[PDB]
Amino acid sequence: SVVTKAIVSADAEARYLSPGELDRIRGFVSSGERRLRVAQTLTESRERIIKQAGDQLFQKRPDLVSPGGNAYGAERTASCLRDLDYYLRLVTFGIVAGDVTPIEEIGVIGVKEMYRNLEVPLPGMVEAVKAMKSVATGLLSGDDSAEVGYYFDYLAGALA
Amino acid sequence: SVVTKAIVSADAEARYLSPGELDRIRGFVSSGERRLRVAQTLTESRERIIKQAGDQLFQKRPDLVSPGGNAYGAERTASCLRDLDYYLRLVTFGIVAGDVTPIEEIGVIGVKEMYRNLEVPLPGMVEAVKAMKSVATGLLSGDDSAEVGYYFDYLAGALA
Amino acid sequence: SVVTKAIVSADAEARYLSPGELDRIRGFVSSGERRLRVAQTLTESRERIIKQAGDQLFQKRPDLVSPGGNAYGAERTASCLRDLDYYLRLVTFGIVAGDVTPIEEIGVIGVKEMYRNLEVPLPGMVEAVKAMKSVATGLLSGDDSAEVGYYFDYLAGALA
Amino acid sequence: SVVTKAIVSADAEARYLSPGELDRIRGFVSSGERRLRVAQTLTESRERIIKQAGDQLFQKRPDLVSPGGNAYGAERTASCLRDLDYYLRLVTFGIVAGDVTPIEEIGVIGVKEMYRNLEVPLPGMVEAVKAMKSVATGLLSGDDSAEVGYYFDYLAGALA
Amino acid sequence: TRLFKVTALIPSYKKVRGGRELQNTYFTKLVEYDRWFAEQQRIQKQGGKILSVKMVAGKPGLNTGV
Amino acid sequence: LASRTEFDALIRAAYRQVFERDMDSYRITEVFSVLETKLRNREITTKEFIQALASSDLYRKQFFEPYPPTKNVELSLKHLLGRATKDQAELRKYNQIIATQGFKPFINAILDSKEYGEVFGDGTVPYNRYPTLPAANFPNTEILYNQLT
Amino acid sequence: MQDAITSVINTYDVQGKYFDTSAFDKLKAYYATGELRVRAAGTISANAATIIKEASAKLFSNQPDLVRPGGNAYTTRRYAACVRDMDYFLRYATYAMLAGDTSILDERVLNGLKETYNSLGVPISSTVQGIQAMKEVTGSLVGSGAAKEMGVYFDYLSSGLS
Amino acid sequence: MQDAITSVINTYDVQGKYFDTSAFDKLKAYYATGELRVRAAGTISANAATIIKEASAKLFSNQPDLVRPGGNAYTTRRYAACVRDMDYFLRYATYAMLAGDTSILDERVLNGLKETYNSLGVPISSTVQGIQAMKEVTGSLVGSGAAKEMGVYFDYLSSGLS
Amino acid sequence: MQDAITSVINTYDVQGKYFDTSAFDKLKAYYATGELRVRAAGTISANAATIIKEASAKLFSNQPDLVRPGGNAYTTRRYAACVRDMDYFLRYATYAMLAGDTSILDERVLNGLKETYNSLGVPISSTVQGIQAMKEVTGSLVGSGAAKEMGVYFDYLSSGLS
Amino acid sequence: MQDAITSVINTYDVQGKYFDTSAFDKLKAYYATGELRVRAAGTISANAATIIKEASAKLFSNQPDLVRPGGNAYTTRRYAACVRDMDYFLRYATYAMLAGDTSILDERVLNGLKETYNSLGVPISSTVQGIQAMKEVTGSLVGSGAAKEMGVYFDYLSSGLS
Ligand SMILES: CCC1=C(C)/C(=C/C2=NC(=C\c3[nH]c(/C=C4\NC(=O)[C@H](C)[C@H]4CC)c(C)c3CCC(=O)O)/C(CCC(=O)O)=C2C)NC1=O
Ligand SMILES: CCC1=C(C)/C(=C/C2=NC(=C\c3[nH]c(/C=C4\NC(=O)[C@H](C)[C@H]4CC)c(C)c3CCC(=O)O)/C(CCC(=O)O)=C2C)NC1=O
Ligand SMILES: CCC1=C(C)/C(=C/C2=NC(=C\c3[nH]c(/C=C4\NC(=O)[C@H](C)[C@H]4CC)c(C)c3CCC(=O)O)/C(CCC(=O)O)=C2C)NC1=O
Ligand SMILES: CCC1=C(C)/C(=C/C2=NC(=C\c3[nH]c(/C=C4\NC(=O)[C@H](C)[C@H]4CC)c(C)c3CCC(=O)O)/C(CCC(=O)O)=C2C)NC1=O
Ligand SMILES: CCC1=C(C)/C(=C/C2=NC(=C\c3[nH]c(/C=C4\NC(=O)[C@H](C)[C@H]4CC)c(C)c3CCC(=O)O)/C(CCC(=O)O)=C2C)NC1=O
Ligand SMILES: CCC1=C(C)/C(=C/C2=NC(=C\c3[nH]c(/C=C4\NC(=O)[C@H](C)[C@H]4CC)c(C)c3CCC(=O)O)/C(CCC(=O)O)=C2C)NC1=O
Ligand SMILES: CCC1=C(C)/C(=C/C2=NC(=C\c3[nH]c(/C=C4\NC(=O)[C@H](C)[C@H]4CC)c(C)c3CCC(=O)O)/C(CCC(=O)O)=C2C)NC1=O
Ligand SMILES: CCC1=C(C)/C(=C/C2=NC(=C\c3[nH]c(/C=C4\NC(=O)[C@H](C)[C@H]4CC)c(C)c3CCC(=O)O)/C(CCC(=O)O)=C2C)NC1=O
Ligand SMILES: CCC1=C(C)/C(=C/C2=NC(=C\c3[nH]c(/C=C4\NC(=O)[C@H](C)[C@H]4CC)c(C)c3CCC(=O)O)/C(CCC(=O)O)=C2C)NC1=O
Repeated sequence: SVVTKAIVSADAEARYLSPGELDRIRGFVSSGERRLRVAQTLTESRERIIKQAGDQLFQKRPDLVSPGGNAYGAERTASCLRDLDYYLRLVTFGIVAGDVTPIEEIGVIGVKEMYRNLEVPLPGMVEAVKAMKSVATGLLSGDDSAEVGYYFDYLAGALA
Repeated sequence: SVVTKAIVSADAEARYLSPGELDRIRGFVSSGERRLRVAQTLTESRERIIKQAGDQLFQKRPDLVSPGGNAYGAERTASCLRDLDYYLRLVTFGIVAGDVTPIEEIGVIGVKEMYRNLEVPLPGMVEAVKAMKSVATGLLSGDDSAEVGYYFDYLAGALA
Repeated sequence: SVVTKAIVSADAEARYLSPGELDRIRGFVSSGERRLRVAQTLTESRERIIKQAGDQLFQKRPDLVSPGGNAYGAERTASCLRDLDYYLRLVTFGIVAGDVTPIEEIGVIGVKEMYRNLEVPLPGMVEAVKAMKSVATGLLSGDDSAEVGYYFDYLAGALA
Repeated sequence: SVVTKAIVSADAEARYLSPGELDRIRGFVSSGERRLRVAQTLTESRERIIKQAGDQLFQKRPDLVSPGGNAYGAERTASCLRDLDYYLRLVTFGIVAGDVTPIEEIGVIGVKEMYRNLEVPLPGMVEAVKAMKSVATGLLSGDDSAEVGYYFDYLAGALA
Repeated sequence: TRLFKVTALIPSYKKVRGGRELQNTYFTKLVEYDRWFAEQQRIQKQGGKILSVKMVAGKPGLNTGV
Repeated sequence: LASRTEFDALIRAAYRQVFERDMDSYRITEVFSVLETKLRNREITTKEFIQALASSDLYRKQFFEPYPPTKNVELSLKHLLGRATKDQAELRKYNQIIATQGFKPFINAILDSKEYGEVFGDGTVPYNRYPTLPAANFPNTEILYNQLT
Repeated sequence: MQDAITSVINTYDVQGKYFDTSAFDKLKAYYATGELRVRAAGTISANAATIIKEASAKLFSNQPDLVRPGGNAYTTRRYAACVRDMDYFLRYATYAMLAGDTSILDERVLNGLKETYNSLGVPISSTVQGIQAMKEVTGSLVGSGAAKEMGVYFDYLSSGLS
Repeated sequence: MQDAITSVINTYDVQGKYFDTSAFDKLKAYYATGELRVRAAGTISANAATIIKEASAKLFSNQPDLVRPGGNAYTTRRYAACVRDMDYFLRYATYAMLAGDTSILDERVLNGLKETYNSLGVPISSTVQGIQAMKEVTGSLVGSGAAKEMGVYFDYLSSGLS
Repeated sequence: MQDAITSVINTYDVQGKYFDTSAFDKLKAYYATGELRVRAAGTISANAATIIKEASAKLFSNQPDLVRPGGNAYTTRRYAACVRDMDYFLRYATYAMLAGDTSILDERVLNGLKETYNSLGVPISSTVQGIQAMKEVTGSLVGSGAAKEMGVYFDYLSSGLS
Repeated sequence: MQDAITSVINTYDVQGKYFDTSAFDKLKAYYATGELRVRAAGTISANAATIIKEASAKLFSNQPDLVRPGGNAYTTRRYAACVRDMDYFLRYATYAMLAGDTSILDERVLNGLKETYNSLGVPISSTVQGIQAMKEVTGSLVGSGAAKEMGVYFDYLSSGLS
């Protein structure tokens, strides 16, 4: 999290946290309530978000659900929407954490090797994450939408 | 500053700035006018603070102005207040920057061996900066005085 | 000890001691009785050396026992004289050792951090050891005064 | 020499020489004169040393100057005795220096590779140095013989 | 400041090495500013000759940003 | 331009020596892309490549953050000098550096030591040294190097 | 290391569960104590040298044998080592307080510390007493509100040694 | 490296003066543009891969000989080095735009880049055209004001290379 | 490490005492024996290669299987390591005799030696008989008093290994 | 590096001649000065801190612009670098005085110092003034002959930096 990153950066220098790091932690904890409200909003509408994002992704990329596509069939489509659900949960974790760390350790480190082991096209993942970003940012106000879009953009860049 | 520290952090691992780094940059730029008017207030009132802090110093520790003291005499006392003026200017730079980085780079890195080369006792420097902190936070409002206080406490901790 | 230094230097090079180092050991072992005489002479004048050195130090630096000084008061002056007595014992140890090693691992490694934690001024320590030098070399013949002043100068440079 | 080794050892830790190290240098410069007389005696009698050492070597090892040997021939025997002259000069250098450092850094590093390129048998060199030591110690007194034979033994061990 | 570009020769005196070592004899290297005192001290200790060093990255006399 | 494959082999050996294994999942190649570019162009030597890997944030997360300073000293000595912590003096020296200046001065103190210059110089990636001296260096080093990550 | 927020995140990630009401409650609790933790950390940063001064003075006053000849803290080197250990303890307890989690304590301080002290002959009881002295001084400086929280991490460290 | 704030601090510290009215004006000018820079940087980071995609496509369409045999970008290795160089230019132009200052550009991109490219045989004019393609794509992406901001640093890179 | 002089110094430093008549007596005893110690060290150093010659010859005569194929001293490399270890023991025993104390033995030879050899299948008993072979050879060269002196440190190594 | 004895050894080795009368006279001359050099080295070691103290005070008194804003020695960092350089100059001149030869100054001081200062923009004339200041300060403490001997190496350093 923000606090953890400040602590490790201070410990790397064998010092106490600087005035800037303390201001960073104060800003993070002061805005914790709106972060929790955003995470609650995303959690409440996770099913709607996943269905709409899956529809958008399969409309923009019909080849995935066509025969020979990596997501062809009921079980593969279920696995696809399951991965989208995984990443939505990770984005909520990132919102509450204030940084993309939990996203990174849970679903970014090793992701290329995993989806390579799964014949999963990374451009498909990028398109799916962009679709889920648009659907999610639709359900939030602009000030919160920009913040959540930054986590989604980090996820898309990591999959790119 | 905040921007330089975030950029060097992101360049260390060859990436773009993370959402947390962009958030801290936004927090820094949003608070720019407040810290800048704080720098105002500390800047027009340099002389009052310097002389009051010198008075409080000499009152708390009289050995420095006593025989055998480092500030004995008129010229050494003038240089003593000159050093206080230096450090108040460094505090203003740190306030505008949002970090203490100018404070290290100009007056903290190497300060130990410099003052040791000058026969200047570091406890006296800590007393000086605490006197300056008290006088300066006297002139500021509570929120502004607090954030100026953190920079002054950092200066005191780095000095000794 | 001289023998210890010779053995350590030989061990760093993974060799036996050269005839030069063996000659050095023979010289030290031949000077041992004179070293013991000097150590006994200093040890017998323990209290006189400490008292006179404290007197000269406090007259040369009145601010140390002046209010606001680290040695202000009876018990802090007693601790000051105890520190001087420690270093006198260390100097006798160094005399019998034929080098400044025991002085170093007992009283020079970490003395900076120790006296910083004790807010004891290091310069005042330097005038204290110089006063000890004067007093102790005053009771010895010029030849023995030379080696004793050598150890006192090592101590003064190590504290400075 | 010993002074150079001490200076390098101190520069390793970036410090001035210890009182014991200065005492070591004092002992070295005290023995310098006797070392100078010993090297004077060796350099005066270099011709007889070379003649006797070469004769003793060739009688002990006739195959060197016998047909098929490396030292057979007038010019090759001259080269052999010239090598003996080099090593005697190096021994004198080492004696004045008080250490085997000049001996090694002119005639020990790469000596095996050089004599391998020259078909020169190493046991022949060892026997030459041994006979040369015998002659040199014969010409010198009892006290000088020990340290003079020290460098010859070092050289023989280097060739062996 | 923050970067020096160092060209130094480091001769060999202790031994003649079986490997080529003409990696390590004559070289030009980029060394960061706070590194250079110790680095130059090292090349001086193994007897090397410093042929040149240049400013490359930063500007001399900067008070911050170093 | 030439001997590209050998040089990439050297780069990956350096990764395996500093981080004890391949770090492809951590996208180590793109993290150190500029560093690899400089080392290809011969602007920097192998020692500075090692210094940049051992002072990296990835190295700090792998081997500095998870462990106490004593284990930090012995791990970084294994990775950068090829041996376990040698004696009490070395432990004191690196403990004091870690306590007062932190992680990066500790790494540079290891890498700027005379021992690294004598053993590895500026061109060879560090390796297990199987040290015969001093006492207990060999078994401690073997215990460290017989351990998987 | 791990803090309270990352602890909740890990707990819910292992279950593969989105955040429920209890998770949000714990997150609100940490966000509510955050400003107090930040003030305490800033105060300790300001007065760390004084804290170590007074804590060491108190410990060596209660146990004068430690700094007199024959004590484990008698020499300049061992006195500096003692003060360095106490500086460790203060800084890492401050980190653990700012994190709201004792994980950093286990993974940077306590692992192997007993073995190190037993190898060196360092008295464990006196180190624990020094940690109590740091606890008292720090609690006095940070105030009643943060003293209870800070004592939790100091007590964790003391129980880890003892 | 220097941002705008550090540049002002350095000027007024080399002159040993407190901030006058002009320095405060420059600081306000930087702070006012901060949110614009943050939004543009986030947009560029979101679309960095796409920007490099299209910029390399335009570069190799206008100059197809670069990737055909005999071109400097003809190999998987050399094409990879070309697109990686473009990645470097985009990332550091983003750094420079966010700092508001060009010291990072010449400090960590441009020192020896002309010499290195001349030694390698990299065509300077082709790299300049690629940077201009990056400029056009990024400008059409971010927005007019952010387009001008990024154009300043892209032009700095182009002028430094040529 | 530690020698006799440093041993007296440390004993009186742990007590916080200036030197007494007993301390001066011990120091005079060491200074009395210094010349004999130097002579023994010099004659050992001059003849170290010979001592190793004979000691290894006796050990491999009494225990042929060590140098027969499959023995722990069967290869040029392992035989070289064997004689190198014997030279190590001789050099450090000379160091200890010159110092007048066995602390260097524990610190720089015996520490980890038993488990070093056990992790290598080096026969510890055979190493002990090699050490007695060195003892017997050295005693005949150094003379009776220096023989009894060197025997103390050789037996110290033998007992620490056993 | 090389000392006076090693310098004679090299000058006779490169010409391949045995030590003649002149070489022995030079060696006797060096041995005669040994006690004086050792006393001077001990005195400088005792007072090195003070020499740097008051020499830097004189240098910055004669050139106050060096330590005022805009000067090369204006910061705690750059003042620290300046006094570190003066301390290294004093210690290395002391080494050279002990050795009796200026080879250590060439190998370990002047080796790259001129052009390192040129790159850093360090003012050479002020460095020369600082070296001269250390020269008078050391002379006052070491007396006549030792002051002449130190002045030789100080002037060598001044010429090398110039
Ligand atoms: C911007 C960074 C910076 C700093 C801080 C700085 C300090 C500084 N103070 C100096 C002198 C001095 N400074 C002092 C101040 C001391 N008097 C009392 O003891 C106090 C404890 C203490 C001040 C609060 C005194 C007394 C002198 C005169 C020393 C002498 O002449 O012996 C000097 C030597 C040149 C001069 O006389 O002006 C410097 C360089 N220089 C820098 O470039
Ligand atoms: C054997 C190595 C060794 C040394 C040297 C040593 C010094 C030492 N001096 C101390 C106190 C002290 N030491 C001094 C002496 C200083 N005050 C004056 O200004 C002088 C400049 C200077 C002496 C010449 C004073 C005044 C105190 C009392 C400090 C206090 O009560 O807070 C203490 C704190 C514990 C105690 O008083 O028992 C130590 C450990 N300890 C060691 O184990
Ligand atoms: C100062 C350091 C130094 C040394 C030591 C040295 C040795 C040396 N001896 C040489 C020739 C020689 N040296 C010898 C000597 C050997 N013959 C017998 O076997 C003896 C065992 C042994 C001498 C004791 C001989 C026979 C040659 C002639 C080789 C030939 O021409 O084929 C040569 C070839 C160059 C020449 O002949 O002028 C060198 C370089 N050079 C140096 O710069
Ligand atoms: C792998 C490709 C490669 C080569 C070939 C090479 C040559 C080379 N020879 C060297 C040493 C040397 N080489 C020579 C030989 C020369 N002087 C004599 O007059 C001869 C005429 C001539 C040989 C034919 C000498 C005398 C030295 C020692 C120089 C010194 O350090 O004083 C050195 C300095 C490094 C060292 O001392 O080991 C190099 C770099 N370097 C390389 O990286
Ligand atoms: C961050 C986790 C961590 C800690 C805390 C840590 C402590 C630590 N303490 C040490 C020594 C020491 N520690 C102490 C402190 C104790 N003895 C005094 O009497 C006190 C009662 C008490 C302190 C309150 C002393 C005296 C030594 C020196 C022991 C010796 O050298 O013999 C050492 C050996 C290295 C050295 O001496 O510099 C370590 C590694 N190591 C770690 O990795
Ligand atoms: C000699 C080493 C070398 C190689 C191999 C190489 C490959 C290469 N293929 C390219 C385009 C392409 N390559 C392909 C081929 C793919 N399309 C389908 O997915 C298939 C799976 C697959 C073919 C089997 C396509 C379709 C393009 C056009 C891309 C575009 O126009 O957007 C390009 C971009 C410029 C161009 O069109 O020439 C390169 C550089 N370049 C080299 O210097
Ligand atoms: C972050 C700062 C930085 C930059 C900018 C940088 C550029 C850079 N590009 C290089 C290679 C290269 N760069 C290019 C790209 C060029 N050739 C194509 O034709 C294009 C026209 C053009 C790109 C738009 C190519 C093809 C190479 C390979 C050269 C070769 O191996 O022959 C190299 C040599 C080392 C290597 O091959 O990895 C450097 C140093 N390095 C840095 O550390
Ligand atoms: C498989 C690798 C290996 C080798 C090669 C090896 C050699 C070896 N030769 C030995 C003895 C010996 N070796 C020789 C051979 C020499 N006599 C003449 O001078 C010749 C120049 C030369 C042989 C052509 C002799 C005569 C001895 C008896 C030495 C003695 O008893 O004093 C010994 C001592 C133990 C024993 O006698 O059984 C070893 C270890 N050991 C190994 O583990
Ligand atoms: C072991 C021999 C040796 C020496 C002495 C040496 C000097 C040296 N001085 C340096 C910087 C410096 N040196 C000085 C000193 C100058 N400024 C003042 O005006 C004075 C006139 C003058 C000194 C009397 C200053 C101020 C700097 C910092 C310059 C900067 O960073 O802008 C640096 C750059 C690295 C660093 O700052 O840590 C070196 C290497 N290098 C060596 O290898």
